[PDB]
Amino acid sequence: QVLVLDGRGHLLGRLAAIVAKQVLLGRKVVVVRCEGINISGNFYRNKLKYLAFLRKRMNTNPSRGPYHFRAPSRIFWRTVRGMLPHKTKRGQAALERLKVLDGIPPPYDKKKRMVVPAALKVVRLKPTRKFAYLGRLAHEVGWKYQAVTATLEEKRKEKAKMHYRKKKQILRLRKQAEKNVEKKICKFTEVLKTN
Amino acid sequence: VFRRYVEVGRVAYISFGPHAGKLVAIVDVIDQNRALVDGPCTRVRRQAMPFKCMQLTDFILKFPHSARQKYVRKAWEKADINTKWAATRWAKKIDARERKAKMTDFDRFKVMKAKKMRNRIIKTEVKKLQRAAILKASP
Amino acid sequence: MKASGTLREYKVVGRCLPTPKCHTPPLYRMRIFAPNHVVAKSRFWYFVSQLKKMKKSSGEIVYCGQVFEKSPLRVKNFGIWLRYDSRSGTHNMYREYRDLTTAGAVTQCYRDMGARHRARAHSIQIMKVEEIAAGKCRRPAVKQFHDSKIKFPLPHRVLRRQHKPRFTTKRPNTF
Amino acid sequence: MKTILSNQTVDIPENVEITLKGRTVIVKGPRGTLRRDFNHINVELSLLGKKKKRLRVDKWWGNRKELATVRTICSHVQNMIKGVTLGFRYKMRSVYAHFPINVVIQENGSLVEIRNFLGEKYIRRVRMRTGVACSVSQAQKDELILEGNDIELVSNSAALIQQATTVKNKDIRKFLDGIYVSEKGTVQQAD
RNA sequence: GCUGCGGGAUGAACCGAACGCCGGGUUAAGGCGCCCGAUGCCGACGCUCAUCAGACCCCAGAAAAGGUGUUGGUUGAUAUAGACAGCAGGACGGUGGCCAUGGAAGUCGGAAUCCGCUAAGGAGUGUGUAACAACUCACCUGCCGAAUCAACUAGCCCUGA
RNA sequence: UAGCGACGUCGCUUUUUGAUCCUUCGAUGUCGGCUCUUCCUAUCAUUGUGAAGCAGAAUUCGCCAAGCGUUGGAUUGUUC
RNA sequence: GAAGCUACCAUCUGUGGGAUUAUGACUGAACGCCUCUAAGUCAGAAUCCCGCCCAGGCGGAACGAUACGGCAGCGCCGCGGAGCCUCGGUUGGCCUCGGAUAGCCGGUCCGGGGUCCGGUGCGGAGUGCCCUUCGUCCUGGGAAACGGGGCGCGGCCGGAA
Ligand SMILES: [Mg+2]
Ligand SMILES: [Mg+2]
Ligand SMILES: [Mg+2]
Ligand SMILES: [Mg+2]
Ligand SMILES: [Mg+2]
Ligand SMILES: [Mg+2]
Ligand SMILES: [Mg+2]
Ligand SMILES: [Mg+2]
Ligand SMILES: [Mg+2]
Ligand SMILES: [Mg+2]
Ligand SMILES: [Mg+2]
Ligand SMILES: [Mg+2]
Ligand SMILES: [Mg+2]
Ligand SMILES: [Mg+2]
Ligand SMILES: [Mg+2]
Ligand SMILES: [Mg+2]
Ligand SMILES: [Mg+2]
Ligand SMILES: [Mg+2]
Ligand SMILES: [Mg+2]
Ligand SMILES: [Mg+2]
Ligand SMILES: [Mg+2]
Repeated sequence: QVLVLDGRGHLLGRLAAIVAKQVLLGRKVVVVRCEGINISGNFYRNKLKYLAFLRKRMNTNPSRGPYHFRAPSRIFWRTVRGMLPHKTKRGQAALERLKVLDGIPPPYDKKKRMVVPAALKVVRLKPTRKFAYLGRLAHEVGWKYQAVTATLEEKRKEKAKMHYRKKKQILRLRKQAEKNVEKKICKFTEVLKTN
Repeated sequence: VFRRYVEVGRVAYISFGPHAGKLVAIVDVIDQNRALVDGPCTRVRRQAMPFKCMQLTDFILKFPHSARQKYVRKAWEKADINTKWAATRWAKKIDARERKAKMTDFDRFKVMKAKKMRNRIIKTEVKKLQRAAILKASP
Repeated sequence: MKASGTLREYKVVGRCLPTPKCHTPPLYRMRIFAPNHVVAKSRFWYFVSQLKKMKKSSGEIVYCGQVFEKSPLRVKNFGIWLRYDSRSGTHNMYREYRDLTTAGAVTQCYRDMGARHRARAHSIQIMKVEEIAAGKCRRPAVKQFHDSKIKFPLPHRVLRRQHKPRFTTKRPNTF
Repeated sequence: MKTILSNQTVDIPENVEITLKGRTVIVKGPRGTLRRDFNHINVELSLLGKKKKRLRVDKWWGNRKELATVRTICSHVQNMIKGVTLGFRYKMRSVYAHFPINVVIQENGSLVEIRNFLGEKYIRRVRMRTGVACSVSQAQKDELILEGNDIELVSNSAALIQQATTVKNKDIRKFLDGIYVSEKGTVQQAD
C-alpha cells in the first residue's frame, strides 16, 4: 500500500510533481535516499539560487518567519509542500502521506525501491548539460551529517552485496534444478501459453 | 560499442505507428530524422519513417542506394529474412507477448494449475541441492 | 497566411475581365503554396496585385488546381528563394532542403525560417522553388548526405515512454 | 550543423600498452603507468590493429562546440604516451636581481622551501603533487628541475612554484624577481 | 457608471460574452507538470546555456553601442601556375634623395613617390635611438598540404543594467 | 582613449526643485535637534586584486565587495 | 565606614574550516599556430555558509521509581465472554552498487584481466512466487522422504540509521 521511491538520479521538480500528484490520490509515498536527487543547471547557479532564498527573511523577527531547512530530505519536502495545497485541510492531511528520509533506514532497506522514469536525469537532460547534487548542495550550506550518511550508506551497500550474492547463488541452484529435472515435468502448457 | 548502424540495406522493426510490428528496409537517409523504407515482402509501401519510430536489427542486405522494388525484393528473397526471422530469440519473445495477451480464462486457469505442479517440484529439488552444497562446504 | 499543417501546391491562372478597350487578357499563371484553395486564391490575388494592375473585382480566376509531385518516392533537393521581411528591413535569401515532395520542402522552409529568424508567415514571400542536382548543392548540411555507403548509429535514444510504466524498478539502458 | 561523423586517429609505439574499460584510458609503459577517466567527454574510443594498435576517437552528431573535444582527447592521449615514455621535465630558473633566492628540497623533492625572496623573512612552503619530483640541477645557477609523468601535474606544480613567488603592493614591471619556467622538455632524449 | 459570468494569479475600462430556476451535449477567449479540470500525444522542425536566462495586448520594466558564444544570409576577394595558418631564409642599389635644422640616415612634419639587377623588397606598416645603429612589416621564396580570408546583415544569449 | 575628453547623442534616480490634483477638510499633529533599529551602494578607509605619464613613498582610474567604522567643537532654529 | 550594587574611574577574555567571487594560472581544441575554457584542473579573500557561543519544536531518545493497610490498587504471561466510539482497506513482492558512447549472466586461469551465452533487457516488475479454494467421503496414476500447521523447548542474536 506504499510506494518506496528511490531518490538518486531523479530531478527535483520532475520527481516532486509526480509525488505531489500521487499523494493527493491516497497512495502513501516514501522517498528514500534524498541526498542523490540531481538538480539541473550549474552547481554554482543552484548555490546562488539557494543563497538568494536564504537571504529572504522577516526583518522584525527572523524566528517568526521563513524557516529555511538545510537537510536535502527537508528541501524535497518543502518543494513538494510548495505544490500541495498545504493551507487547506486536504493538503494538511495529505502531507503526512509523504515520508522524505535521508539514507535508507532499517524500515526500508529490505523493501525493493521503485524508479520513476519520467523524472530520471538520463532521459530528462542532455548528456552535455550540467547538474548539481542535492547532497553536496545541502552539505555546503549548514548540513553536517553528510559523513555519517555516506558511512551508513557504505555499510548498507556492503550488506546488500552479500545479500545479492546469496540471492544469485539461490538463482543458480534454481536454474540447475530446472535443468536437472527434465523428465516428469513436461509443462507444454507453460510454453504454449508463454509463461 | 555501436554494433548497429543505419545504412543502405538495413532491416529495421517498427515499434509504434500505423505499421507497428512489421519489418522494413532502409533504402536511404533523407534529413537525419527520417529515412525512406521499402519493406516489399512485409506488406508495406515505400514511404518515409522517422528514426525514432523504427528499431534496428542485426541483419543487413545488399541494396544499391535508391533502388527499385524489383531490385530490393530480389535481394530480400536472396537473403531469406522472413523464414530466419522466426528462428531468433526476439521474434519468439514478441510472439510470446502476443500469446500472453491472447490468453483466455481457461488458458489462465490451466497455467495457474500447471504452476502448482511445476514450481513445487523445483522448490523441493532446490531444497535438496542447497543441503548438498552445505554438506560439501561443511568440511 | 497561416501555413498550418502541411502545405499544398496550386497552379492558379487568372485574367482581368474583358473590357471594351481590349479583350483576351494575357491570362497570367502562378504557382502558390497554400494549405487550401481559398488561401491559395487569396495569395494569388495578392501577388498578382503587387505585380500588375489587377484586383479581385476587376479580374477573375479561371482555374485553380492541386499539383501533385511528379516523384513522391524519390529523395530530391530543392533550392528555395525567399524575400522575407525582418524587424529592421526585408532581405532576400537562398536556402536548400532535402525532401521527397515540393510541398514538404516548402513546409520545412517555413518552419526553419520561423524558427531561426522569428519570421512569421505574413512576411515570407516564396520566390522560386526548383529541384537542383547534388553537384549544385552549396549548403554543407545538405551536402553531407550526398555520400553513398553512409553509416551512422543512433546513440542515446530517448525513452519516449516515460509515463506508460510510470512506476517501475527499471532504469532504461538507452542503447 | 550536426556533423555526421568526426574521427581522429592516434598512433601508438611498441613500448607502451594501452587499454580501455570504457571511456577510461590506461597506458602502461617503461616508466610507470597513467590512467584517466573521460566520462565527461561522451565520445567513442576504439583501438584497432595488431602490432600497430591505433586508437580512433569517433563523434557522431556533434555541434561546433562538441566537435572540439575529439582533438583534445587525442592530445591528452598523446601527452600521456609522451609522459609514460620519456616523461616531462620543466626547468624553472629564478631571477634574483638583488636578493638571492635560497631554494631547498625537504622530502625527496615533494616539498620546496624558499628562503630570502626579496628579503622577506616569511618561509614559503609549497608541496608538490604526487608523482612529481623536484631537484636543484647542477652546472647551472639558481634553477630547479621538476620531473614527472603526468603533464597536468608537473605543470601544475611548476605554476604553484611560480605563483608562490609573486610581488605584492609593488610594481610588476619593475622588481623582476621570482622563479619562472624557462625550459619545458622530456627526461629522455633522442625521441 | 446603469453589469453580473468564463479567462488576464490579483483588477473599472482588456479578451469572449451579456443574466429567470434546472438536466444533457458543445463552444468562444484562455489553458492542459503540481496547486487546478484537461497532452500520462512512444507529437513534428529548428534556436537557446544565463556566476542577473526566458516564459503571452492593456500589464507593471529599458536604450544608444559592442561579442573570435553559437546559428542562418548577402556582397566580394584568393587557392594544385600548391593559397590561408605554422616553421625557416631574403628583405637590397641610385639614396644619409628634394623644403627644414639642435638633431630626421625608410620612422616628429608639407608636397610627393620614381628608376635598374632580380625571385622580392614598398623613397617604406610599426617598436626603439637626441640622431646612426638594431627588431619587425608589406613583398618573394623553402617544408607541409586543400580549402580559406575579409566586410556587412538578423534570431537566441551576454556586456551595457 | 594612463587620466580627461568638446561639438553631438543614448539611459537610471526620486537623496533638489518643478508640472497635475488621484486618496485625505465630521483633522493622518505640519521645521529642526536629541535617542535608537534596519536597509541600500553610486566604496572614504579597511580584506584580496588589475591599469598608470606606478623607481620607492604618496597618489589617480576600476573590479567581487555593505562584514566592520565613518568623530570632538566655535556661530547659526536651522537642512545646508 | 562593613556587606551589597557600581565605573574604560579598577580587573579578565574575545578563537578556525569549507565551497568559491574579483583575479592570476595548468593542460588544451575550436581555428595546422596561439589562447585560463569549449570539455576538464589549481591558488584565492574583512564577502557566503558552518565551526565557537546564545534559546531549545504539537521533535525524538537512555535510565530510576511506579501507589498497603485493614478490605485495596496497579503491572507481566496465558485466557476464555459481552457491549460502545473511530475511520480506512478487499493477497502479500524478504533489498546489490552503478552507467546510459554501456552493461547483465556464466566462469578456467593469473579484487582486476581473458573467454563463452543473453542484450529494444525473458535469471526479464508489460516480471516472478503464494495464488482464482465451497466443503465432506470411497478409490486409482505422477510427485513427495523435507514431513505439515505450533498455546511447545534448547543453541545464535542474524540486524542499531
Ligand atoms: Mg545555525
Ligand atoms: Mg607605491
Ligand atoms: Mg452616479
Ligand atoms: Mg446601458
Ligand atoms: Mg459590462
Ligand atoms: Mg474573472
Ligand atoms: Mg476586439
Ligand atoms: Mg468584447
Ligand atoms: Mg449546462
Ligand atoms: Mg482556445
Ligand atoms: Mg489535474
Ligand atoms: Mg538582459
Ligand atoms: Mg498579469
Ligand atoms: Mg501600477
Ligand atoms: Mg549576432
Ligand atoms: Mg495634493
Ligand atoms: Mg487624530
Ligand atoms: Mg497617527
Ligand atoms: Mg552593516
Ligand atoms: Mg563593559
Ligand atoms: Mg576563471
